[PDB]
Amino acid sequence: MREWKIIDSTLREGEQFEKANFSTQDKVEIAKALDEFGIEYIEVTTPVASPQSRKDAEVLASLGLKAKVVTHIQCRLDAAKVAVETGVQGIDLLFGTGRDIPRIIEEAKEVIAYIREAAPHVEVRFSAEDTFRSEEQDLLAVYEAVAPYVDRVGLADTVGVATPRQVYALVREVRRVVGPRVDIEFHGHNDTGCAIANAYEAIEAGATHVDTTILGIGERNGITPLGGFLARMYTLQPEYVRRKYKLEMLPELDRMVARMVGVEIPFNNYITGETAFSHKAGMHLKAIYINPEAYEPYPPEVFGVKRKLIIA
Amino acid sequence: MREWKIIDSTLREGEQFEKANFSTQDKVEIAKALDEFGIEYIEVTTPVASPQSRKDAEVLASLGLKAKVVTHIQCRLDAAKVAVETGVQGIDLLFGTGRDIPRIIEEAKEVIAYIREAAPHVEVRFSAEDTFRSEEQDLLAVYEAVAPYVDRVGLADTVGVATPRQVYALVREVRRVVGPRVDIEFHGHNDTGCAIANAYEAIEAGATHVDTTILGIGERNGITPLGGFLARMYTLQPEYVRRKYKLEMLPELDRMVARMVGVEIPFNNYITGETAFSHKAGMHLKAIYINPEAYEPYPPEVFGVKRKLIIA
Ligand SMILES: O=C(O)CCC(=O)C(=O)O
Ligand SMILES: O=C(O)CCC(=O)C(=O)O
Ligand SMILES: [Cu+2]
Ligand SMILES: [Cu+2]
Repeated sequence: MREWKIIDSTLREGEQFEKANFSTQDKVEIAKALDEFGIEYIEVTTPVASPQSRKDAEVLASLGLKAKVVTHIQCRLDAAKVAVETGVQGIDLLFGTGRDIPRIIEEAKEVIAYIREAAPHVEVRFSAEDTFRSEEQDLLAVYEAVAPYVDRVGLADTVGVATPRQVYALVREVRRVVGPRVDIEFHGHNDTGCAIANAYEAIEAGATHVDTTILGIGERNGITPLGGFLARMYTLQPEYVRRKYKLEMLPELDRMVARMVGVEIPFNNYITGETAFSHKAGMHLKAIYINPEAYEPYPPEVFGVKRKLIIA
Repeated sequence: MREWKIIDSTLREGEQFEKANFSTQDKVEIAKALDEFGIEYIEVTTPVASPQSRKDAEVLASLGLKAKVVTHIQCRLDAAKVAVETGVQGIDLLFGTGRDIPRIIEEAKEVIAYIREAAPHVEVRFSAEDTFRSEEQDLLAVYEAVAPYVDRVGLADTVGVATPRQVYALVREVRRVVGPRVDIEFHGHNDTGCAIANAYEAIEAGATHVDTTILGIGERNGITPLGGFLARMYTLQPEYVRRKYKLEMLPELDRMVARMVGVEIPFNNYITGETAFSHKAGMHLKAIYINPEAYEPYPPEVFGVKRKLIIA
């Protein structure tokens, strides 16, 4: 342990997906299914975006889910006011990208102090945008000063270019300065194919929370996908992962979102793709007959799917 | 540098894709386009598989490509004989997965010695299957003893479960025992979402050759995809990558293979997916107007595609 939780962002980052147009009912359906699956947090679009985004946050936060519903806002006093009024259980602050550090620290602590005052039970996370490309002394100076006032700090690979040893190194340094009590969240884009690998390295370095979306939908090619992330963690912590989540629901989660946003599940999609458990080579087929574990990273039945043998 | 080459395996690993059924002409088309693109090696199915696979290897090796054509066989004398007779420029040996090490070394060196004798100009690579899960002392003992007799050794994450720091560590240890002259190849499956990240870590650790396939097609959910790998390497070595390959051909490569194997390019596919350069968030759109580099990991025009702004 290696203890960690997932923050699903399908109703925040996922809304930024090109073809996403979630009705209030779509969002409630998604949130209930995630809650059934056992997701620990559900993050939703800032209530400042539109009157409908506000309403959606208000409903989602009041559904009586076991998952904590949290909203994502700019690190500003005016947004924070709207946020607390929605009744969310958490607020995820993003400090957006030659300006002095004490001031940045002062600005952040002001917003955070407002929240503690207006709603002492709401969990507060603070992230700086584009965390891995920020100059590191100043980044750590800000995180060190803000951490005693927040429940969680986050790191965001905003443009999807962080590398895995880079993520590992910077998460370790953050954990050093913020200490053991403060949680650590990782959000990573998939532009260079490293979202799942980077989330895994973040956890190895001490991160406690990983952002995912169903099918990885999000801005551009999106972020760490739920299924791919669970495949990665299952092979390392099968007992933990199987206990935490209803893994056999993964195909229904992926189908639901694919249907709503108007895409096909990629042919090679982790676990649920057409091809994820297809075997063809003679020597592979030979071994799978004695033991399918021979060429399978995890059992298809765990995730509610089946293998295919191409003996043709 | 950070010098490296790509071994495309679309005509070997890619043939193991569930829906692959390449005619001889499909393979020639693919090989010529890869050669135009500037791929350094093209790996093809063992000639032992069928009379048609033999013929295909014979044709491909004789196309007069600038790329070296190499075939992939079991580490056996009988296969090696068929292999040399095809005229390929390289042979990629795979030693397939409580049996003693001197014997394994003897068996391998016998096959390798046959090749040197029968065809001294053919490049020989040796890999042990499932390299990252093999007990490491014995694995290094075999690689150390075989390396002086081969041009290249390879490591294969056969079941797609290696982790990035694991790949980095084992490539470094292999480089230690084989020395600087012997090349090092990485082949990684994508079952846990780490194929691109693991190939990148392999190169950082000293690997010189990475196996890819177009769209990552292959057994199960396949291997490191060409486009995703190039996106990852471009952000780190833009000058090198742009000089090495005709990057604007990537959409045609992905389209060609998707058409042949009967799949759609995934909606979120690296670079060439419907969604790879779609922007939606207001603050993102705001910044992209001043500078698209603000939320883009690489320029779409480099790879012959265009961005999308969802201002709606
Ligand atoms: O608040 C965060 O950590 C993530 C914000 C975001 O979507 C990004 O920077 O990519
Ligand atoms: O020869 C190799 O390195 C790769 C063989 C293969 O496809 C695998 O082990 O996954
Ligand atoms: Cu994001
Ligand atoms: Cu393979």
